[PDB]
Amino acid sequence: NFRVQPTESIVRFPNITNLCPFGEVFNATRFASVYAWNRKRISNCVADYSVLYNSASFSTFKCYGVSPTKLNDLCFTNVYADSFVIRGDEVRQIAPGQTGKIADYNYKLPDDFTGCVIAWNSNNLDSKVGGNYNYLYRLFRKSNLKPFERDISTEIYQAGSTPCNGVEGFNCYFPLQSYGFQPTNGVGYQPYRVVVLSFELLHAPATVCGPKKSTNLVKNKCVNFNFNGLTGTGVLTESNKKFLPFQQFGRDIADTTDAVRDPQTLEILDITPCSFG
Amino acid sequence: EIVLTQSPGTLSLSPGERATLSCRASQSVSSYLAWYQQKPGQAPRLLIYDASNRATGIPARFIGSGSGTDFTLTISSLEPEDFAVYFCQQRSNWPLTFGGGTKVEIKRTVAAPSVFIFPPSDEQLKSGTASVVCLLNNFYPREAKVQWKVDNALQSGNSQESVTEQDSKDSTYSLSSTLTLSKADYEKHKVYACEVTHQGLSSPVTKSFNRGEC
Amino acid sequence: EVQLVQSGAEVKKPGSSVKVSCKASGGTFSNYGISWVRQAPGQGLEWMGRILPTFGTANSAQKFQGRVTITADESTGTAYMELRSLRSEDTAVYYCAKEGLAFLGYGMDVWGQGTTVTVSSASTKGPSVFPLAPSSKSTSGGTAALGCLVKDYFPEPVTVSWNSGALTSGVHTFPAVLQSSGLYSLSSVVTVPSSSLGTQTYICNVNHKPSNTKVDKKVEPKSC
Repeated sequence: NFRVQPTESIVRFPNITNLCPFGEVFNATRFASVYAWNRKRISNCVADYSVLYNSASFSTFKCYGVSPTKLNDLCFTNVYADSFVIRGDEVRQIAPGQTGKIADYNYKLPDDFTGCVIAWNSNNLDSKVGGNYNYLYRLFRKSNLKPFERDISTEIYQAGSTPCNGVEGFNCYFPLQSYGFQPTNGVGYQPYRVVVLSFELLHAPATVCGPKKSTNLVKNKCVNFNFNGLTGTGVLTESNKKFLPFQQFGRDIADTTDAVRDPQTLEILDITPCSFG
Repeated sequence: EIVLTQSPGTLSLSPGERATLSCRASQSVSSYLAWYQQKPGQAPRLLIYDASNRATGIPARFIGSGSGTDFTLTISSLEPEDFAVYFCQQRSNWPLTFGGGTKVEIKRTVAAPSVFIFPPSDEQLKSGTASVVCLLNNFYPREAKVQWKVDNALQSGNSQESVTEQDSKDSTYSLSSTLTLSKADYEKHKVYACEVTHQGLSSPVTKSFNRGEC
Repeated sequence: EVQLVQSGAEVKKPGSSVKVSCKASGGTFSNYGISWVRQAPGQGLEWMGRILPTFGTANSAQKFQGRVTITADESTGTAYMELRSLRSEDTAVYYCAKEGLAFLGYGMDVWGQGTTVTVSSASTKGPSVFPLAPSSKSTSGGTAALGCLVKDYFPEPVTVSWNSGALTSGVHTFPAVLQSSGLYSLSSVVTVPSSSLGTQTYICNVNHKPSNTKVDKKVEPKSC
């Protein structure tokens, strides 16, 4: 019995589907103020975090819940993406268990945070001469924000115990404040666009996660195959057979797997066990 | 209502020295204090905000410090366009009150005021009002007293004073006082005079004229 | 760069109303925050109130409440500071300056230009130029001061020049002082060497614009 072992292993998966367009979240024309941030929700797609990591254009990519390199292996039910613009000296506040005026009651991250945060400097779009007054932030609030809560009300904050009646006055502050984004500003006062991905694992089946890595096929050699999960060994060769449109693999007499269709060319292959004995 | 008070009132120096202004707050503004500069016949412009942040375009010689109730604006090297009035505003809470001001002057050697007195003209005497003008010319410093003695009688409550700005060639001032009175009063008296008492004058100079005889 | 173009000078009467505008040059408003500051003649600065244009919030200081009303027109980018029951002590130069969204912090960085509001009960009267002859030719034998004295004109300003602008060395034009009657007055003297007296003739030409008066008073010695 010349029971040899396969030369190597080959994995083959279907073609890359919809590319899950993050491009409208990172290359958007205008972001939102930190007090009113976007929460675009992702769904069934193929998320490619690889380009995000090796982009060589971001300043902060500190990632908390999961390892950056395992992003393409773990698979999640749903993914969110928050987006806003803040100052340089304030990006340090976008982290679990942090305090300040823009992390405490502008954007609170939970302690058990599992997603992670991206931020890059853009002092060429959000900063114009004379000031860019399209970017506001709240600096007064009755109470602290609980994690992942949005507040956009603009009732005049009453600091004291006097009635205030909707106008500014003694101990009546306007809740919001503007960023004086001027080109001539040192780092730490310049705008910083921030995107916060928050992966969710809900009781529903996972629909959003990374692409599978296929490899080139080999014929008439003994290898270890993996076609959409089913694994084993055997020679792969063409066969004058047919499968129904919806059926991927067949099971022979004595109920064993005998032929599988590779999900790249829709071509039928027979898994003949490598000659033994 | 927070009351700000600046000190001193004039703070006159020389070009090239170092200035030090104070904006002693009444209450306790945390650190919100803005410094403005107003040149004569112009609008104020912001220099230092948040008590330490220099506004855009401001030269590096303007430095601010202080916190709580005592602040300070310091100019390291005075330049000819650094002589103006400086205001400080507390942006703590309603209402944003301002301060008094500090007219940063220019210092120079003490000068003696030239004195001229002009009797009323006969054209101006056609009506019932006669005005006598005593002119103080090219003196320094600003402080100078002018007092009238009509027939050696002290005149008060009827004269008005006007002083020019500091000259741009020799930093000397100029003063003019007017003796506003009726024709009947003018024709009832004989001798008019104005006296000038200045720091740079050894003795109070007094020039006089006799009514009609001129 | 933002600009704040403002209205022009407005002479009024006691008990009347004044409406100062502060149009934003560059289009419409944004999250600016605009405050109104006035400065009395020969005094400091005073803060009256502020408006939030886009968020629709505006009121004035407790001293000015019930009398001032700040409004805005976001379509035209123009803010108004209508002031009622004008009093004789309400004459000043009114400014408008953007100061950033919230009222604590940054400060007014871009100012307007000033809107002089003169409130009195007098009518546009021409100046009465009277000569200040070079009297008492005994001072120093080589120096002399002479000049005309503009009196009883309203309102400001009047511009005095000597020899049609050909003489400016040693020329002093004192600020106008408001008399009790309600009319202004200012002098204008020039220092002249005693040698030129009796050979050169000096003539001060006043130019009052409200009453378009052009007077030419030649100043001479004391009728010899």
